[PDB]
Amino acid sequence: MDKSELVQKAKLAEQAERYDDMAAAMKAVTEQGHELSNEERNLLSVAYKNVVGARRSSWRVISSIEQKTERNEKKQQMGKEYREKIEAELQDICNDVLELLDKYLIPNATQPESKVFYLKMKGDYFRYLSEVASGDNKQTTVSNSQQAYQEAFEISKKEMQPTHPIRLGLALNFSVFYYEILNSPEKACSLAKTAFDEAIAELDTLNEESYKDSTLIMQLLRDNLTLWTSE
Amino acid sequence: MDKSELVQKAKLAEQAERYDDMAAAMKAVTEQGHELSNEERNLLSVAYKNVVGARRSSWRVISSIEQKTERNEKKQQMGKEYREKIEAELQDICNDVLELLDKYLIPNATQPESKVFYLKMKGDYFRYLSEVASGDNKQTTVSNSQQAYQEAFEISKKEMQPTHPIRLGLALNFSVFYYEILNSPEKACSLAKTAFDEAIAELDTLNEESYKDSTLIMQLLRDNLTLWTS
Repeated sequence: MDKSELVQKAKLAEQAERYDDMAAAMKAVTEQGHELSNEERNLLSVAYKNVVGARRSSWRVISSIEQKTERNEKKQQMGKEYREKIEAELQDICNDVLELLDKYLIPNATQPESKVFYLKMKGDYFRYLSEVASGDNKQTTVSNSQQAYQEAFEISKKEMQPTHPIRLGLALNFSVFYYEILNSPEKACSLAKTAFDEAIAELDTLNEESYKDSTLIMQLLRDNLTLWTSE
Repeated sequence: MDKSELVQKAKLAEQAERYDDMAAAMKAVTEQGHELSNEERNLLSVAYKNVVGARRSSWRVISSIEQKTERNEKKQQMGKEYREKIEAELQDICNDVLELLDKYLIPNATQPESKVFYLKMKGDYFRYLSEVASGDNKQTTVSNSQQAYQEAFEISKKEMQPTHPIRLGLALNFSVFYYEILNSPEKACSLAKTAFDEAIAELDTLNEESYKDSTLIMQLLRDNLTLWTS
């Protein structure tokens, strides 16, 4: 199948709620090595979000059952083996996405908006790995999330205006990552305050017909600053 | 493995909404060659109904998309090929179930309630097959569906109470088969009305354990009779 056929197959698969098929089609599109259109990039992202989310949901269900069962019944052992099967599937999905990002999408992106999108995607899929990782692997996946988000962050600061919704959204998510995952509330507040203040300083340049694209997110930054400051 | 372990896996899979896994576990249970408990029989039925139902839904969606006017020859060919992909999956699933029924479940059944349950399943999965068939295979799967439903129906009238949920569910599925697959409103209405009337003539045969299931199916039979007579 050529790219036109694969994209149509992905759209059909989406309509039919066959997201493994959708992901396979968009994986093949990506592997042709060209920058993705906005439509193609959205199909890829939606496909893998659904595939990984189904496995994450199953994993959470089995883990909850495991925690509730009596610790010497075979139901504890069956849950363990089944949870491990789901974990390996989740890891394989994440590794496929991470390989697409590292081999094709990130290096070939020629616009900063695309590059930020793909680096945030990389951070997200390392976070999915973190949720099922154990031992020293876990700290590693966390660090890899941090690094990818940090890279997206730096690009957004250098190539986008402070009121750009993409830059604001990244500052929101990254400061939250510092607060919740790295347990670093001082730095989280510093990041959010910096992004909020920098956009405040440029409010007078926005158009009256579209300023809410920015101020909505600015409000969330300030909201978090308030919450975290009270603790 | 142990049956208990495979059933535990099937219940975990069901909770996780992983119905391909659930069906595989219950297929393995069935292939041990022993009569299933009511619990195992219901897990098998639920698993494969979920598995086949997902593909039937997808097939309907793609057939609907295909119905639309499409000027691009390549898109139209992709819709046709994707529908055919789903149809081949459906056929594989139905053939697996029909093989389990023919090789294990129907011949080893020692009580009429199970015999009826499995003959009803055989009717259902030949009906599913018929929906994606063509040519003479179409006629053959439709005839096999009808024959299995009819065998089930004769046994159920002899051996089960008219409010038993399996006898009522058989009447529901068989009458809907007449209406939707055979295109015979007369036969569909006759069957559904007989089953509904026979149930309400014997309310003393209801019981606490199955009351809700019985009355739910009686209401579906009633709804269909009202629609088909309109």
